[PDB]
Amino acid sequence: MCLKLNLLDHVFANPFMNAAGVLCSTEEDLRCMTASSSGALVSKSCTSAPRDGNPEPRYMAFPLGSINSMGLPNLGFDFYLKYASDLHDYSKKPLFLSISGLSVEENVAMVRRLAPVAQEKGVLLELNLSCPNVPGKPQVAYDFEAMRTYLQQVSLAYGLPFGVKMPPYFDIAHFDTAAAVLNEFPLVKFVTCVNSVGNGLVIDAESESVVIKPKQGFGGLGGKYILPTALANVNAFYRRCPDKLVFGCGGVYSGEDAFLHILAGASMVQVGTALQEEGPGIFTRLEDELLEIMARKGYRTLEEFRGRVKTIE
Amino acid sequence: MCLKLNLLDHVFANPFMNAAGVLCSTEEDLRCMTASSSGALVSKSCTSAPRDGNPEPRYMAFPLGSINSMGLPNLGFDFYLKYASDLHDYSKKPLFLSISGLSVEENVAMVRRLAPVAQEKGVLLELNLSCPNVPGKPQVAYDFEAMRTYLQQVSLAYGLPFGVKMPPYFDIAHFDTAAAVLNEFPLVKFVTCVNSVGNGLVIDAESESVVIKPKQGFGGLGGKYILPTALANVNAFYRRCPDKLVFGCGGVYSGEDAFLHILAGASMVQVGTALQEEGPGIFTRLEDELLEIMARKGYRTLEEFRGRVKTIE
Ligand SMILES: Cc1cc2nc3c(=O)[nH]c(=O)nc-3n(C[C@H](O)[C@H](O)[C@H](O)COP(=O)(O)O)c2cc1C
Ligand SMILES: Cc1cc2nc3c(=O)[nH]c(=O)nc-3n(C[C@H](O)[C@H](O)[C@H](O)COP(=O)(O)O)c2cc1C
Ligand SMILES: COC(=O)c1ccc(CCCCc2c(C(=O)O)[nH]c(=O)[nH]c2=O)cc1
Ligand SMILES: COC(=O)c1ccc(CCCCc2c(C(=O)O)[nH]c(=O)[nH]c2=O)cc1
Ligand SMILES: C[As](C)(=O)[O-]
Ligand SMILES: C[As](C)(=O)[O-]
Repeated sequence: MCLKLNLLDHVFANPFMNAAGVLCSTEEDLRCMTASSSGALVSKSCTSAPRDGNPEPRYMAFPLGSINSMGLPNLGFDFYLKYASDLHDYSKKPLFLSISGLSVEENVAMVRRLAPVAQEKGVLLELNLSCPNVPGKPQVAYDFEAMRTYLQQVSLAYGLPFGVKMPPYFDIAHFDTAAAVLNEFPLVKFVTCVNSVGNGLVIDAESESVVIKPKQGFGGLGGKYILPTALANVNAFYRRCPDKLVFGCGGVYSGEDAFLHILAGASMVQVGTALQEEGPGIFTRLEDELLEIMARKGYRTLEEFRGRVKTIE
Repeated sequence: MCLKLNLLDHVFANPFMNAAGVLCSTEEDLRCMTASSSGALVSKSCTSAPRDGNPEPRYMAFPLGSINSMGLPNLGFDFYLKYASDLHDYSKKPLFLSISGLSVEENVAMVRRLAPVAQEKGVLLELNLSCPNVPGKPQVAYDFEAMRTYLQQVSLAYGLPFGVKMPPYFDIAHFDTAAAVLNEFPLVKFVTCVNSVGNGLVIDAESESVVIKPKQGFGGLGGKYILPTALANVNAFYRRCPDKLVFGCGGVYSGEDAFLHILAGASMVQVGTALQEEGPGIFTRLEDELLEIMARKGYRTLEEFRGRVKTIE
């Protein structure tokens, strides 16, 4: 049994990939992800200029998950574009580039430059609809009229199929609104649910201290903490966006967790915290575990159960 | 060494109490909570009329926490008012009464009738704002205009100090806006952070099914999943509402978890999922555990560390 699959006019050996920001910032990291058994990779979200990001410590992990306030450290867009255009071996697996400009204009400028590389090489865009704190203003995907604007301007500037990285929502009216926004854009062909659960706070009892330096310890949560949140977002968007793909991200440590994401609707399954903690060897384990659950159940393909979570009545 | 607190013109033996909805629906439940070692109790959120709530199964628990869509089952306001007015033994501990009307008028009608019993008997109101208003709109506390309306109307109708049960927020701009709304209302004397993390989805891998019946499996999350979210919300409101008390709720299973809440700013500490799972014996364990951490650290009272979480630099 193999798990190869066909999305966005690309072929994938399996549905696994890193989550943006994990093992993907440097050329070393991208080559390591390309050498792994993952089905695809995605670059660190980028800005027009290089950034050092926030002061350390800015990531910590724990048995139930991680917290981070990285601050968008990256090598800058020119580097990731060069990686895409000149360095990546597309014979090995597909590449996604994540962009997270600090304004709409910065994102439009990056997308106009990516477009011909996308056409020439097939690199795929993941637009990160997360943002820095601006007092008096929520992140873009939490401001639905702002989100509609970004997406209008990117669609126009880019002109090619792309995807969007979403934060979690917690309210069914918000699912309805967000998905309606996304469905106004036919070039949005995948939706990645979810980014980290925003602005949690981990405290060390012995030291009586927060554990990350930025933002008085507040940071985004990943890992075990967030799996039901992630599943809920995957399935909410799966149900609301039938003409799009949904990529699942959040809380995947095992092939069973990936199974759950696929049952909820996921096409690709992205691995953040667990990959950060275990390293790239995780991909062979995930694939073996997923194939074992499939075999036990009699499933021969991912399509047999994608989106097929059962409700009661 | 001492767990006593004196706040809101009451004396509490210790900071622990049930979270609303857990072990508090029936007279039997309320008598059980009263007979426990908890420092206080709160009643099930009520409506004007009795409700059967949602179809079962509607609550499930797992190693990392719980999911529920109970649908507000309760015996109705008159019952809880009678319990406050005639049945509760206030010499044992303080009582809070939670109200969760399905419109602002229903809340007004309840608090006008509660007011005299509050004044005579000293029952304390906790107004649930994580609660539907118009379907297709967000819950009340995710709609800042609705929230302001609810608070203006309840403040006028009730005329006495009360508190509010808040959902978690995930964006700094929402912390800022929410707290600013609360700080418009001087009668809001305590803020309970947090209600369950909304619209999670737990899926059973073996059965391939969601585990609760209502809402196609979507429900609010409690327990280990939500502790860093809870701590963040306690701390954020602690910092932003210096003239109010913050009560902590979410992910408390141990004295250590409680100590973390208290470091974050909690006065009272509410126990939901863990109490549902363990039963009321949990309160003696929590008290002993908290006192053991205080002894190791040399703390003699709760005020010596409440709000004293350290940040880096
Ligand atoms: C250290 C770190 C850095 C991240 N950087 C980014 C980023 O650059 N872009 C992004 O879209 N998400 C970023 N994320 C979010 C992850 O892609 C992912 O959405 C989140 O961690 C949840 O998945 P998990 O439970 O597997 O960790 C980052 C996460 C971590 C832990
Ligand atoms: C079965 C159940 C019923 C609940 N009912 C209510 C309620 O009536 N009113 C309310 O404010 N919160 C209610 N909640 C939320 C809890 O009060 C609490 O905010 C949440 O469970 C998080 O705390 P925990 O992590 O200790 O479970 C309920 C939670 C559970 C599990
Ligand atoms: C808080 O300090 C800041 O300057 C700052 C904080 C956050 C940002 C935006 C981060 C977007 C990239 C990202 C990161 C990250 O780089 O911090 N972490 C995540 O969990 N998800 C993400 O999408 C930009 C600046
Ligand atoms: C989902 O179907 C319904 O009919 C319905 C669902 C929910 C409500 C509001 C519930 C408020 C009480 C409450 C409950 C609850 O009783 O379901 N559960 C929580 O975790 N926190 C709460 O604050 C009212 C009706
Ligand atoms: C593996 As690294 C510090 O470039 O994310
Ligand atoms: C997946 As079967 C063949 O057990 O319904």
